[PDB]
Amino acid sequence: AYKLVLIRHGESAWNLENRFSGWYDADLSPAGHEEAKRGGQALRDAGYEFDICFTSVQKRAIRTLWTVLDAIDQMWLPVVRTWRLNERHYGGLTGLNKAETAAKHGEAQVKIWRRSYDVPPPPMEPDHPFYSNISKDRRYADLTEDQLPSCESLKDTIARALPFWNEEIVPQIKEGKRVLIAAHGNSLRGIVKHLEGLSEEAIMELNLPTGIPIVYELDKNLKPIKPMQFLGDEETVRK
Amino acid sequence: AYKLVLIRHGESAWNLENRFSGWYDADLSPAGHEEAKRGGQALRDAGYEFDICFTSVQKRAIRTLWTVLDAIDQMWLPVVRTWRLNERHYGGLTGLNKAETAAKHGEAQVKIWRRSYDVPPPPMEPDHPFYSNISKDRRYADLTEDQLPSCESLKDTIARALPFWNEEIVPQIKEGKRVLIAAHGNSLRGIVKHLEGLSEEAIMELNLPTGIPIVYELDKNLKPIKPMQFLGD
Ligand SMILES: CN(C)c1ccc(S(=O)(=O)Nc2cc3c(c(O)c2O)C(=O)c2ccccc2C3=O)cc1
Ligand SMILES: [Cl-]
Repeated sequence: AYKLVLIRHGESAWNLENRFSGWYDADLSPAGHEEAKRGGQALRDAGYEFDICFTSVQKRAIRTLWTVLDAIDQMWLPVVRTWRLNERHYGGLTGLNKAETAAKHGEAQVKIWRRSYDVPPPPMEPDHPFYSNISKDRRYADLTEDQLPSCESLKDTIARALPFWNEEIVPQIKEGKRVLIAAHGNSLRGIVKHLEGLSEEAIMELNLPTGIPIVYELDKNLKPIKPMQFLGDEETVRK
Repeated sequence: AYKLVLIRHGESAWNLENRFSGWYDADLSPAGHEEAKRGGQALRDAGYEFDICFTSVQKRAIRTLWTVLDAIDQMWLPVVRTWRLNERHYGGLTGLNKAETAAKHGEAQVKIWRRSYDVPPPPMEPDHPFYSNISKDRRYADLTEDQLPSCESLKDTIARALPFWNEEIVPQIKEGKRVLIAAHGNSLRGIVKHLEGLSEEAIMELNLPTGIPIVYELDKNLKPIKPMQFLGD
C-alpha cells in the first residue's frame, strides 16, 4: 500500500482577519506556525519517512512544509514548488473580508459563489489594489496569457492542478517514492476528489483543516484502500 | 555581467565547527542562525534577486539558505540539494577537538593533515560514535560504493564538488539565471579555486567569512571581473 500524506498550510495572518488571500502571499500566523509544528510532531511520532516534497509557490504552504521537515528531521529532502498547487485565485474579492464582500455583492451572490462549482468570482482588474502585487510578480513570469488567472472557480483551480498531479506526482508515487504535499485546501480538493472519485457537490462540503496531516493508503491503481485518516493528538483529531 | 552569490553557514551546535563536523549533520547554534539572519538582511537591503538556489544536504547549510530566502522574501525560489556541496568528510577525526586528534593519531600525522592538500584523514572505525549515523543515513543511499566517501582530503572534496558546478550550476548561469549558493567552507573553497584559478597553496590559506554574502561579477566566460566582494556593515 502506497502511503501518501497531504497537508493544508497552517493558519494565515489573513485567516485571522477573515480576509480573502487567494494568490496573495500571506504568511502564517503564530498560531498557524504552531499548527504546522504540531502536525510535524505527529508525523515524527508515527515514524514517517518521505522521499520527495511538493508544494505551491506561496509562503504559507512553503513555511508549513519547512516546519514539518524540521520536526521530522528531513530538511535534506527534494522540494518541488509549482504555481499549480496555489490557492484558488479569488479575483476581485482578493484583499476583501467577509463583511466587505457581503456589503458589495449581497448575501445572495456570496451564497451562490459559496455553493457553485463552476462560477468564478469577478476578475481582478488592473485598478484592483492587488493587481500588480499578484499579476506582475516575477514568480509567474513564465506563465502564458491563458494560464495566468484573473479569477478561478473551483473547477478552474482543479483543472490546472490535476495536470501537475498526473505528470509530476503520480510518476513519483508509482516509482514507490513516499510523497509529502504541502498546499492549500482548494488545490488539495482536486487531489482528494480525483482519488476518492467524489462528486462536485461532495467535494464542496469537504473541508480540510489547516496544519493537519492527512494520510492516504493507495493501491496499484492509486485508489484509497480506506478513508483518509487525520494525524495528531486526541485533542486535535477530536475536532 | 552575471551576478553570483555565495554564502557560508555560521556557527554550528556544540562547537562542532571546531570539532571537525564534516558530514555529521549538526544544526546551527542560535548564534549561527543569527549570522544567517544578518546576511539575509544584507541581501535584502541591497535589493538582490535570485532565480535558483543550490545547497548541500546538510542541516546547517539548508537552514542558512532558508533564513536568507525568508529575509529577502523569495521563499518561492526553486531549491536544489546535493551531497556534492557537503562539507569535507573528516572521517575518523569527525567530532574530535585538536587535543583528542593529536592524542589519537600522534602529532606527526596531525602535522601532515593540517598542512597537506591531498592527504586524506583516516576513515571512520566501527567504534566511532558517528559510524552508522553518517555511513548508513538514507540520504546517501543512492551513492555507489566508490562515490560514498569514508574520508576526504581537500582535493577530494573539491574533486567531487566541481562536477556538480560544471553540470548543474554553470548551465543556469549561462542561461542568465541568478544563482545563490548556500554551502560549506571547503566546498565553497572548491568553487572559488575554480573561478579564480588559484593554487593548492593559495586555496588552503583562503578562509571565507561566515554568514556574509560573497558577491562575484562574472563575464560571459564565467571569469570574475573583480575580486570577491563582501556584502554588509
Ligand atoms: C477569507 N476567509 C478566511 C473567510 C471568508 C468567508 C468565510 S464564511 O462566510 O464564514 N464561510 C465560507 C464562505 C465562502 C466559502 C467557504 O468555503 C466558506 O466556508 C467559499 O468557498 C467561497 C468561494 C468563492 C467565493 C466566496 C466563498 C465564500 O464566501 C470564512 C472565512
Ligand atoms: Cl526548500
